[PDB]
Amino acid sequence: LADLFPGFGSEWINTSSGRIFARVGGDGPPLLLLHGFPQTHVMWHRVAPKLAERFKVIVADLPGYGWSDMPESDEQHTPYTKRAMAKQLIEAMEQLGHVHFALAGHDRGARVSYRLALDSPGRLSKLAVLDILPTYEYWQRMNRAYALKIYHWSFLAQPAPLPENLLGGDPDFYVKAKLASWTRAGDLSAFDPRAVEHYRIAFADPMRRHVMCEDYRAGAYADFEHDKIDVEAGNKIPVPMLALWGASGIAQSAATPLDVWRKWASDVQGAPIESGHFLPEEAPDQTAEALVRFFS
Amino acid sequence: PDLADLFPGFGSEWINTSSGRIFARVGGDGPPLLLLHGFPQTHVMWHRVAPKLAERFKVIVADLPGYGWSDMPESDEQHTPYTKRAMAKQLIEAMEQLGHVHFALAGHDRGARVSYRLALDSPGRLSKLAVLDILPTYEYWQRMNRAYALKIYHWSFLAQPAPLPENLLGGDPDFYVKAKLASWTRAGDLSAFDPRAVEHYRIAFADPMRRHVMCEDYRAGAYADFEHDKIDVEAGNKIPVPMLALWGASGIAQSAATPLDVWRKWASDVQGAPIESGHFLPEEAPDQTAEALVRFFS
Repeated sequence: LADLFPGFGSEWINTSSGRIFARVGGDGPPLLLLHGFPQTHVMWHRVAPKLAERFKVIVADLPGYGWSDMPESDEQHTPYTKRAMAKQLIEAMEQLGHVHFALAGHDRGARVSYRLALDSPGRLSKLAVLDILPTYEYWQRMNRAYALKIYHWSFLAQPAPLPENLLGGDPDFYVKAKLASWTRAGDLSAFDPRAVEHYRIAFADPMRRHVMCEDYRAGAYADFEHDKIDVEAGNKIPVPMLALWGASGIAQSAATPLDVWRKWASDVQGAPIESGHFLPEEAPDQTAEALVRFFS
Repeated sequence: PDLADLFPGFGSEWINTSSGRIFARVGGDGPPLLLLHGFPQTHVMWHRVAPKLAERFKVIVADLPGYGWSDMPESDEQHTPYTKRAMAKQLIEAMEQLGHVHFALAGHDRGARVSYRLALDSPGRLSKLAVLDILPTYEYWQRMNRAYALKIYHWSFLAQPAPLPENLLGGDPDFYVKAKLASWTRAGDLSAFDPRAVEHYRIAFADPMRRHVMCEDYRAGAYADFEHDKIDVEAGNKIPVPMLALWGASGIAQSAATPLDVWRKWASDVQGAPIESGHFLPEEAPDQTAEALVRFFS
């Protein structure tokens, strides 16, 4: 596996729920970057170098993802709920002396991110989410058209071991199908081939695949309920946040993203990017420029 | 293929139609009654209620087009041969080959979708209609919410463009077909099925060409079947044939809405009763299903 963060350090951060692997680089205000499915921290390898010019960039693998430890799940998928992942990452940042930091997330990491901002808003200076609406919003707009588009939200949430057994016949196919299908081009040309190998090797592990399904199971139940409580209470994110989405990504399909995020955040700024779902890889310059301008 | 004859005394017929052969087990005498199976099953799912029905009717237990031992017509981009409108036309053709232009019809799961679509497109072909543990395809997609998407996830999963579901089903087809059978029962396991019948479902599911047909069925159910259904809704077209709507107490139809009140918006003459069962009524509750079918059809 190639080193896609030249000049970055490598930290194994002990937490109560297991170690968090993270690439660390740059100097200045701390900036935590969180990846999503079916990816690892290396999806940031094209925009984290630019972020390292201005920030202490911490490129972390999600709990259970990449090289981070995999906490054993339970019937409620607790460790892979976004609320528990946020607590673990807060604990991880405390190990480095970061009790107040900027945070940008993509896909699952973005769901950890906005959940972090709702649960522990005092930990974030600024927040950025990439090509997501809140989990509640995806489920509340799960009509026929949307159910066909993000079928994997219902499929991967099926009880174990149904998705795990089906994924176990050809994991390379599914991980590359998911990467290709969500891009603007519809193939794998946007990604670095070395980055694809990072995602393919991580997806080759049956334990890692179970974790991702547990992530999606928590996304269909516990994550939805924690969100549902916040909507119906009217709890908004007070942290100033940036909402980035691809013009042909996932978030723009179900709704107009900025109007949705204005219901969830008292101070949200939104901008589209001509790209599919993988903004930091399909459009690295535009995403990096947007994150540098926001967090500065 | 060493399977089991679950229809003793029933003859076997390969009915030639324009789009390919329809396999059927034929038994009994009297008025013609066509029985249509669903997913992920074959005609043998009727093996516990077909004999009791054969006491009164010429029972025809047919594999759906592309299912079981019926031929698999070449599909197209629109999945035409596996839309319920084309399947009903092919079965109408098949029944004509036996001299049956007016017949009773009982369908379960996918076969029930062929059945009510048949009743909507050619009601003159049906004397009476029985649908088992389904609501119209349009109603499922209309009531699509978080709870339903997790419940009938395979409606979205199998409808994905090829070869995504085909390749995933190939990862463990034996587990999948058995998981579908077990998860939709009341018991939650395979104890409601005859093991010889499970062998029928597993062998058909072991063939990748058959699994591709099933995905074509579900692609049709997510697109053309929905569009065909939607037009009847917007035009207010109702099923005029006297129909019976049976559903399991723990089946798929009770999740979204109460099946009798839904089917009353699709049909002018409909009665219904819940059967203490999961989705597979004729195997989980054979005595209860056959009696209700016998009473309604006679």
